Amino acid sequence: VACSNNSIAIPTNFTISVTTEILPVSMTKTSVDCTMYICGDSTECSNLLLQYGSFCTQLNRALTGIAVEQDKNTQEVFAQVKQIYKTPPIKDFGGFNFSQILPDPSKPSKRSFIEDLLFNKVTLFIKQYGDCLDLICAQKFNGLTVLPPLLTDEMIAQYTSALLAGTICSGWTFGAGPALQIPFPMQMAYRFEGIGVTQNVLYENQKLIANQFNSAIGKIQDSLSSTPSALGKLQDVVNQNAQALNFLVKQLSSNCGAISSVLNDILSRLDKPEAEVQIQRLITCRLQSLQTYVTQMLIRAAEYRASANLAATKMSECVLGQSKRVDFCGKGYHLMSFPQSAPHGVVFLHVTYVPAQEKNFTTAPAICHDGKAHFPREGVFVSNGTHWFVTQRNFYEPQIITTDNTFVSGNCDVVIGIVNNTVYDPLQPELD
Amino acid sequence: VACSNNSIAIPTNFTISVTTEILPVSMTKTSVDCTMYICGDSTECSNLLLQYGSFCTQLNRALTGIAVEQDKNTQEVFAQVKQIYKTPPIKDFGGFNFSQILPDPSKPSKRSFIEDLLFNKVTLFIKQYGDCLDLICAQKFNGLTVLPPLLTDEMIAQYTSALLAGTICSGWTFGAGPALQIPFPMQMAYRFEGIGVTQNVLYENQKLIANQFNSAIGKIQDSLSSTPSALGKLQDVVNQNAQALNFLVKQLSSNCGAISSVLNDILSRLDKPEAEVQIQRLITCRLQSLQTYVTQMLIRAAEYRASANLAATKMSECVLGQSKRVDFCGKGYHLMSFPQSAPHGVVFLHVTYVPAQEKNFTTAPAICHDGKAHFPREGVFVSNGTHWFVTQRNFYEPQIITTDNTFVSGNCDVVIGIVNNTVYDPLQPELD
Amino acid sequence: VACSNNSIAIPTNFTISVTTEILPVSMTKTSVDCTMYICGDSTECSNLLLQYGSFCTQLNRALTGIAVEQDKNTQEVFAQVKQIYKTPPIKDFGGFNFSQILPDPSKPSKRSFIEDLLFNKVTLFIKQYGDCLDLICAQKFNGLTVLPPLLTDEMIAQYTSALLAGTICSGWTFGAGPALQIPFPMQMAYRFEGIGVTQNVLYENQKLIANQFNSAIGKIQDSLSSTPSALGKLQDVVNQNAQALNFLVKQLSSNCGAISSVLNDILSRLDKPEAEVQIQRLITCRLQSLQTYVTQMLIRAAEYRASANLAATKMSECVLGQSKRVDFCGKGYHLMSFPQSAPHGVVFLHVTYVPAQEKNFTTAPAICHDGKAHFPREGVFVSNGTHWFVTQRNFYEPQIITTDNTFVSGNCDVVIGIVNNTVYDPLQPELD
Ligand SMILES: *[C@@H]1O[C@H](CO)[C@@H](O[C@@H]2O[C@H](CO)[C@@H](O)[C@H](O)[C@H]2NC(C)=O)[C@H](O)[C@H]1NC(C)=O
Ligand SMILES: *[C@@H]1O[C@H](CO)[C@@H](O[C@@H]2O[C@H](CO)[C@@H](O)[C@H](O)[C@H]2NC(C)=O)[C@H](O)[C@H]1NC(C)=O
Ligand SMILES: *[C@@H]1O[C@H](CO)[C@@H](O[C@@H]2O[C@H](CO)[C@@H](O)[C@H](O)[C@H]2NC(C)=O)[C@H](O)[C@H]1NC(C)=O
Ligand SMILES: *[C@@H]1O[C@H](CO)[C@@H](O[C@@H]2O[C@H](CO)[C@@H](O)[C@H](O)[C@H]2NC(C)=O)[C@H](O)[C@H]1NC(C)=O
Ligand SMILES: *[C@@H]1O[C@H](CO)[C@@H](O[C@@H]2O[C@H](CO)[C@@H](O)[C@H](O)[C@H]2NC(C)=O)[C@H](O)[C@H]1NC(C)=O
Ligand SMILES: *[C@@H]1O[C@H](CO)[C@@H](O[C@@H]2O[C@H](CO)[C@@H](O)[C@H](O)[C@H]2NC(C)=O)[C@H](O)[C@H]1NC(C)=O
Ligand SMILES: *[C@@H]1O[C@H](CO)[C@@H](O[C@@H]2O[C@H](CO)[C@@H](O)[C@H](O)[C@H]2NC(C)=O)[C@H](O)[C@H]1NC(C)=O
Ligand SMILES: *[C@@H]1O[C@H](CO)[C@@H](O[C@@H]2O[C@H](CO)[C@@H](O)[C@H](O)[C@H]2NC(C)=O)[C@H](O)[C@H]1NC(C)=O
Ligand SMILES: *[C@@H]1O[C@H](CO)[C@@H](O[C@@H]2O[C@H](CO)[C@@H](O)[C@H](O)[C@H]2NC(C)=O)[C@H](O)[C@H]1NC(C)=O
Ligand SMILES: *[C@@H]1O[C@H](CO)[C@@H](O[C@@H]2O[C@H](CO)[C@@H](O)[C@H](O)[C@H]2NC(C)=O)[C@H](O)[C@H]1NC(C)=O
Ligand SMILES: *[C@@H]1O[C@H](CO)[C@@H](O[C@@H]2O[C@H](CO)[C@@H](O)[C@H](O)[C@H]2NC(C)=O)[C@H](O)[C@H]1NC(C)=O
Ligand SMILES: *[C@@H]1O[C@H](CO)[C@@H](O[C@@H]2O[C@H](CO)[C@@H](O)[C@H](O)[C@H]2NC(C)=O)[C@H](O)[C@H]1NC(C)=O
Ligand SMILES: *[C@@H]1O[C@H](CO)[C@@H](O)[C@H](O)[C@H]1NC(C)=O
Ligand SMILES: *[C@@H]1O[C@H](CO)[C@@H](O)[C@H](O)[C@H]1NC(C)=O
Ligand SMILES: *[C@@H]1O[C@H](CO)[C@@H](O)[C@H](O)[C@H]1NC(C)=O
Ligand SMILES: *[C@@H]1O[C@H](CO)[C@@H](O)[C@H](O)[C@H]1NC(C)=O
Ligand SMILES: *[C@@H]1O[C@H](CO)[C@@H](O)[C@H](O)[C@H]1NC(C)=O
Ligand SMILES: *[C@@H]1O[C@H](CO)[C@@H](O)[C@H](O)[C@H]1NC(C)=O
Repeated sequence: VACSNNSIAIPTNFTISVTTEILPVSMTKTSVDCTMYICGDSTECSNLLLQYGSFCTQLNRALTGIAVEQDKNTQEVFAQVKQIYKTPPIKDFGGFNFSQILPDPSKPSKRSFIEDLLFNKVTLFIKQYGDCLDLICAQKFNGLTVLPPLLTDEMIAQYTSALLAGTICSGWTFGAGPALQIPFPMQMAYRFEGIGVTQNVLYENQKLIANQFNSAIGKIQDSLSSTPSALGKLQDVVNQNAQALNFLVKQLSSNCGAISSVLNDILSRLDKPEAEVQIQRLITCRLQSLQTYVTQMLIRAAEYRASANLAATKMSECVLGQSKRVDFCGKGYHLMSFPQSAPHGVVFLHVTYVPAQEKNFTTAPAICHDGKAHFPREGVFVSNGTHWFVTQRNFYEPQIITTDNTFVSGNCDVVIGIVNNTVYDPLQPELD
Repeated sequence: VACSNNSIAIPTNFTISVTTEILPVSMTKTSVDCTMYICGDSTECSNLLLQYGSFCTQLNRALTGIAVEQDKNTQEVFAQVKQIYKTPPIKDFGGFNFSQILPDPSKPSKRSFIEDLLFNKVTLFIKQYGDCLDLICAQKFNGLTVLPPLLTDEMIAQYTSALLAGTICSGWTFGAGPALQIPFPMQMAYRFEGIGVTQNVLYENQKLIANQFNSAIGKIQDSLSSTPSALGKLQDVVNQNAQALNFLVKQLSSNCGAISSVLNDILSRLDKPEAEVQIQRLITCRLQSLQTYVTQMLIRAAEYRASANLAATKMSECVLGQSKRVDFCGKGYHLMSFPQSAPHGVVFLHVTYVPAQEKNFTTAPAICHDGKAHFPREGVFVSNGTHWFVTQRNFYEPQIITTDNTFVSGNCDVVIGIVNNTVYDPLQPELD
Repeated sequence: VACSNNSIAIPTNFTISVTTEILPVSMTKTSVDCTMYICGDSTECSNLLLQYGSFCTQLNRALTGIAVEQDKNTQEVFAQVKQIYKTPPIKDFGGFNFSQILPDPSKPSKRSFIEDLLFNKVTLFIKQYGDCLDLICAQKFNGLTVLPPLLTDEMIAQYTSALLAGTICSGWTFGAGPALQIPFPMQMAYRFEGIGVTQNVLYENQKLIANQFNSAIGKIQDSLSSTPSALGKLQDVVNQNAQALNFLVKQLSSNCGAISSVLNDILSRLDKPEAEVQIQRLITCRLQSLQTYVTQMLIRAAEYRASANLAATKMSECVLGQSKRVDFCGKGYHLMSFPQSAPHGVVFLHVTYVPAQEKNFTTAPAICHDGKAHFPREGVFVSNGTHWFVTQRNFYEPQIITTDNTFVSGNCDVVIGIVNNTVYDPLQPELD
C-alpha cells in the first residue's frame, strides 16, 4: 500500500456498481403426525403409544410452531407497506432504465424479468405430495404433509412491486410518512450528497451515470445465468430440508433390534406377549428418530429466523432509506437498493458509488495567511504543482482557497505543518 | 402513489407520535434436580441411576447455565448506568408532562403510573412453589424448584428511574461521559435538527409540540388497557414456560412400557431381578423426558439471549442517543425514547416525528442566474405559482433564493432541467 | 445528577481512552467417527449397528457441518482485505507510537507485542492427540479426532497486519475502494470533526493527544497481565469444549444396565443370544450419549456463529470506518479501532474521545437583536458572566456572536427564553 508523510491521493473519476445479495427468509412448512407416523394406523401400536404419555403432543406442537413462524418471517420481511403502489405508463426517469426490475404484465404471476430468472434457477419428496393432491395423501406419505403459505407468490410479488414503485417515485419518504413524489434525478442528487459527494456531480454527469447504471443492471443477468451467484444459499434450503425428510422415511425400514421393520409381520406369527415387546422396541426407535428430526428442524428454524430478521433490517435500512453502515448494503458507498422476490427468500440489488482513477497531490493541514491559521470548511488542501486548492475528499474538483472556504483558528505558530499562502477575499474587489 | 417528472410534494405540518415496543429480556430461573426427579429418593433407583454415568450431571449443568444467563441478560439491558439519579421536586420542562413515566412515591415499589399498568396486566405451578415457601418444597414438587433473581423489581425500577432522570435533565451526554445539565427545550432543539428539521420550528411551535406530546402519552394508557398491545410477547413467556413444566409433571404418571408409574408398586409384589428391569425401563423414559425438556429450554434460552441483546442495543442507541437507523426506534423520525420496566422484560416508548399535511409544488434541479448554475446549499427549489423559493425538505418554510443560500457550479448549458431566475445578492443594497 | 432550567454544562478539556473488547470467532474443529466410537472395531457390534439405520450418518454429518462452519467464521471476520499490505521502515505518524500493535519480525509468527501477550495468556485431551501425531491416533482416542484449520496463525496474522497497515496509512478508503494515502494527523482531524469536534482542536493539541494515546496503549499491557480482562471469554471456549469431550470419554465406562462396559467381556463367557442383547443395550446408551454431545455442540456452534457475525460487523463498522452507533465500538465517542489476533478469537482496541473537566454557564435558546430572533448556526449560546458567546457543544471554545454564526428566523415576540443582546456585523467596519 502507498503510505505518506506529506501527500495525499484523490479520486478523479468514479463508477457505479450493482451487486447482488441473497438471503433466505423461510422454508417449506411441513408437519409430521406422530401417532400415524409411528403406528401406521395399527391398533396394537396406537394403544401401546398412549402408555408413553405426551411425547407426540410435544413433537407435534414443536413442528406446528415452526410452521407458524415461517409465515411470520415472510410478512416481516415483505409486508412493510400497507398500500399497493403502481408505476405510470410513462417511464421518464432521466435515462434510468428499470425495465428489468419492474413487473412485466405478459409474464406469469406478473413477475419482472430478473425475478423470472431467479424462479427458473432454483430447483424445487415434496413434489410427490404436491402431485397426489389432504388425509388421503397423508395415508400414503406416512403422516408427512406439506402446508401452503399464507402469502402466495403473487401476493409477495405485489408487495415487492409496491416497494419498488414507492422507492422510484417517492424515494424513502413513504417509509416514514406519506409518499411525497419527487423526480428520480433529484432523489439521486440527495443520495450523492449523502455520501459526501456534492450534488453538482450528478447533474453535470447525469448521462454518464445513467449509462453506467443501465449497463450495471444488464450484467446482472449474466452473473445469474453463468454461475450459482449465491443461489446456493437458496438451493441449500431445499436440499437440506429434502434430505431431512428422506432420513425419516429411511428410518421406517430399520429394525433397531426389533424382529422386523413391519408392524404387520411383528403381529403375525408371534404370540401377543412378545409382539408387545417387539412393537414397544420399534416404537422407541421410531420415536427417537422423530425426536432427532424435530431437534434438527428447531435449530434450522432458528437460523432462518435470524436470516429473516436480517432481511427485514436490510429492507428498512437499505431499501427504505440510506445506510451509513460500512459494507452493510454492499461494498462502496450506498446509494440505493432494489428488492426482488425469489423462491424461499429475498434478493437485494445494491447500487453503490465506487472511486476509480486517482492522482497524487501534495497536502497541508492548514494555510497561514497573515499570522493566522486558516482551516478548510470542507475538504482538503492540495497542491497541483505551484498552486494550492481546496477540494472535496471524494472527488477531485479543485477550487480557489477563499475566506468563504475556510475558517480562522489560532495563529501560525501553533500548527506543525502549516504552509504560507494567500487566501482570496471576494469582497475587496467590490469595494475597489 | 403519486409520481412526477417536474413536481414535488412538501409537508406543511407535522405531528408527534409515541409508540410502544415490548421486548422479553429474561425468564423465570428454574432448576431440576435430576436424581430426585427420576428416583423420588428411592434407594433402588438411586443405585440403578449411577450405572448410567454422568447424564444427570450434564443435565443439571445445562439448566444451571441457563439460570445464570438470565441474570446476565437482565443486567446487560438495565444496568448501563453506574450512578443512581433523581429528579428535582421542580417539574419545569417547558410544558412537557412526564408524570406518567416518572416514579410515584405513593405507589408500591415506587413505580410510575404506566409501569403499574404493565405489572397489573401480565398474569404470572410456579405460584404453588412460591406459596409453600427450600428442600422441603423440592420434596413435594418432584425436584422442580424456582430460584430468585439477583436484581429484584425495586432494583430494576431504580435503574430505570436513573436512566429517565439522566435522559430528561442531561440528554445523552451521561451515556458517553459526565452528565451535563441542559434545559429540556434545548435538548429537543438539537434532536429536531438531528432529523433535518431546523431548530426554529421547535421554539416557534413549542406550545403545540408540548401539547401533542402530552396527549400522545395519555393515549398509551388506553392502548394498554384496551388490548394486549404486544403484551402477549410477555404473557407467552409465562405460558410457554409453565406448560413445559407441566409436561415434566405429567410424564411422571406414564408407564412407557413399565409395569406401573410408581416405584413403590414396582418394588412391591415383584421379585428383585425383575423389579430392576422395570425400574431401569422407567428410568430410561423419565431421563428421556427430562432430556426433551432441557433441550427445549436450551433453545428458548437462546431466543431470550438474542432478544436481550437487542433490548440492550435499543437502550444504547434509542435511549442513550439518537438513532439514524430506519424503523429501528419506531416509525417516523426518531427524537427520544423513554424506557419502562415490565414483568420479565422491558418496554420502550418511542417518540417520533411524522409529517402531516402536504402540498404540491413545481420544482427544478438548479437556477440559472447569469450564465452560471446555482445549486441549493440546503433544501430544494420550489415554485408557489409565479415565484421561486428555496426550502428545507421536511417542512415547507419558503425563503428567498439568495447568494447565501446557493453555490455556483458549472454553467447553464450543462444542467438539463435548469430554470432561468434571479438570485438575490444581499450586499449590493449596502454599497448602493 | 445536575438538572437545570436556565443553565448548561460544557466540557473544557478531554482525554483519550483505549478499551479492549474480546470476541470469540471459532472453536477447535473436532469430529467423532460414530461407528468406531460405539463399537471399538468389534465385529459383533458393527453388524448390530446397521440394524439401527442412519443415525451414525446423521451424527457424522452434523459434526462435519460444524467443523466446516468454523473456517467460514474465521475467514468472514479476518479475510476482508484481498491485498497484503506492509508498513514502511519510516515511522513518521506525528508522534503516534504503534510499536506495540505492529508486527515484530524478531518474534515467532511475526506477531506484535500485544498479540504475543494474548497468545501466552490463553491456556490450550486435545494436546494428547496433538502429541500422538491420522487413523493410528483415532484407534487410541476412541474415534475422537482433531482437524487443522484452513487458516493458520501466520495467515491470520498476515490479514491482521494488512488491515493495520491499511488503517494507519490510508484510513478507511481502502475498505470502500483503492487505498488512498493520507498523513495520520489528517486522518485524525477528519475523525474529530466526525464526532462534532472542530478539527482545529487536534492540530492545536496534537502533542498532548499523541502523548495521551501512547500512554493509553502502554496501559493495555498492565490490564492484560494483571487480570483476565475478558480473557475468560476465550478461556471458556477451551474449557467448555474440553469437558464436553471428557463427557464422551467417561460414558464409555458406563454400563447403562448392561452386564459390563467392555464389549470383549460381554462377548466372553456369555452365549450369543444374550450377548446380542447386552451389546444392543450398550449401543443404545452409547448412541444416546453421542446424541447428547452432538446436540450440545450444535447449540454452541450457533452461539459462535452469532459471535463471529458480530465480530465481522465490528471489523467493517469500527475498524474500516467510523461508527455513529452509541457504545457499539466502546464507551465515549468513536475515533479509531485497531484489531489484534488471538487464540480462537479477535481482540479490538477501541480508541474513543471522552470529555473531562467541565464548567457551568448561563444559557439561552435565542438572541434578540433588533426585533428579530437569531439562532446559532452551530453550537449553543452561553454567558461567562456579563458577556454572551457562541460555542461548540463538545468543547468550550467561546466565540463572538456574529451574523456569520447565526441565522434569523421569526421575531422576538415568539421565542419564550429569548435574550436581548448585540450581534456583531463584520462588514460594517469595512464600509466605515
Ligand atoms: C470516467 O470513466 C468513464 C467510464 O466509466 C469514462 O467514460 C468512457 O469514456 C470513453 C472514452 O475515453 C468512451 O469510449 C466510453 O464509452 C465512456 N463510457 C461511458 C459509460 O460513457 C469517462 O470519460 C471517464 N472520465 C474521466 C474524467 O476520466
Ligand atoms: C430499457 O432496456 C430494455 C432492455 O434492453 C430495452 O428493450 C430492448 O430494446 C431493443 C431495441 O428496440 C430491442 O431490440 C430488445 O429486444 C429489447 N429488449 C427487451 C427485453 O425487450 C428498452 O428499449 C430500454 N428502454 C429505454 C427507454 O431505454
Ligand atoms: C497548478 O494550477 C495552476 C492554476 O490552475 C496551473 O496554471 C494554469 O495552467 C493553465 C493551462 O493548463 C493555464 O491556462 C492557466 O492560465 C494557468 N494559470 C496560472 C495562474 O498560471 C498550473 O499549470 C498547475 N500546475 C501543474 C503542474 O499543472
Ligand atoms: C511565513 O511568513 C512569515 C512572515 O510573515 C515567515 O516568518 C519570518 O521568517 C523570516 C526568515 O525568512 C524571519 O527573518 C522573520 O523574522 C520571520 N517573521 C516572523 C513574524 O516570524 C515564515 O518563516 C514563513 N513560513 C514559511 C514556511 O515560509
Ligand atoms: C397543524 O396540526 C395541528 C394539530 O395536530 C393544528 O393544531 C390544532 O388546530 C385546531 C384549529 O384548527 C385546534 O382546534 C386544535 O386544538 C389544535 N391542536 C392542538 C394540539 O393544539 C395546527 O393548527 C396545524 N397547523 C397548521 C399550519 O396546519
Ligand atoms: C401532568 O399530567 C397529570 C395527569 O393528567 C396531571 O394530573 C391531573 O390533574 C388534574 C387537575 O388537577 C386532576 O383532576 C387529575 O386527577 C390529575 N391526574 C392524576 C393522575 O393525578 C398534572 O396536573 C399535569 N401536570 C402539569 C404541570 O400539567
Ligand atoms: C407566490 O409567491 C409570491 C410571493 O410571496 C406571492 O405573492 C405575494 O402574495 C401576497 C398575498 O398573499 C402579497 O401580500 C405579496 O405582496 C405578494 N408578493 C409579490 C411579490 O407579489 C404569490 O401570490 C404566490 N403565488 C400564489 C399562487 O400564491
Ligand atoms: C435563459 O436566458 C438565456 C439568455 O441569457 C436564454 O438564451 C437565449 O435565448 C434566445 C431565444 O429566446 C436566443 O436568441 C439567444 O441567443 C440565447 N442566448 C444565449 C446566450 O444562449 C435562454 O434560452 C433562457 N432559458 C430559458 C429556459 O428561458
Ligand atoms: C487537560 O488535561 C491534560 C491531562 O490529561 C493536561 O495535561 C497535563 O498537564 C499537567 C500540568 O497541569 C502536566 O503535569 C501533565 O504532564 C500533562 N499531561 C500530559 C499527558 O501532557 C492539560 O494541561 C489539561 N488542559 C486544560 C486546559 O485543562
Ligand atoms: C515507541 O514505544 C516503544 C516502547 O516503549 C519505545 O521503545 C523503548 O525505548 C526505550 C528507550 O530507548 C527503551 O529503553 C525500551 O526498552 C524500548 N522498549 C521496547 C519494547 O523496545 C520506542 O522507542 C518508541 N518509539 C518512539 C518513536 O517513540
Ligand atoms: C466574560 O467575557 C468577557 C469578555 O471576554 C470578560 O472580560 C475580559 O476579561 C479579560 C481578562 O480576563 C480582559 O483582558 C478583557 O479586556 C475583558 N474584555 C472585556 C470586553 O471586558 C469577562 O471577564 C468574562 N466574565 C468573567 C466573570 O470572567
Ligand atoms: C428587549 O428590547 C426591547 C426594546 O427593543 C424591549 O421592549 C420594550 O420594553 C419597554 C419596557 O422596558 C417597553 O416600554 C417598550 O414599549 C418595549 N418595546 C417594544 C417594541 O416592545 C424588551 O423588553 C427587551 N427585552 C428584554 C428581555 O430586555
Ligand atoms: C515529512 O517528514 C519530515 C521528516 O523527514 C518532517 O520534518 C515533515 O514535517 C513531514 N511533513 C509533514 C507535512 O509533516
Ligand atoms: C502515488 O505515489 C506512490 C508512491 O509513493 C505510487 O506507488 C502511486 O502509484 C502514485 N499514484 C499515482 C496516481 O501516481
Ligand atoms: C417533463 O417531461 C418532458 C417530456 O414530456 C421533458 O421534456 C421535461 O424535461 C421533463 N421535466 C423535467 C423537469 O425534467
Ligand atoms: C398532487 O398531485 C397528485 C396528482 O399528480 C394528486 O393525486 C395529489 O393529491 C396532489 N397533492 C396535493 C396536496 O394536492
Ligand atoms: C426558569 O424558571 C422560571 C420559573 O421559575 C421561568 O419563568 C423561566 O423562564 C425559566 N428560565 C428559562 C430560560 O426558561
Ligand atoms: C454546576 O451546578 C451544579 C448545581 O446546580 C453543581 O452540582 C455542579 O457541581 C456545578 N458544576 C460546576 C463545574 O461548577
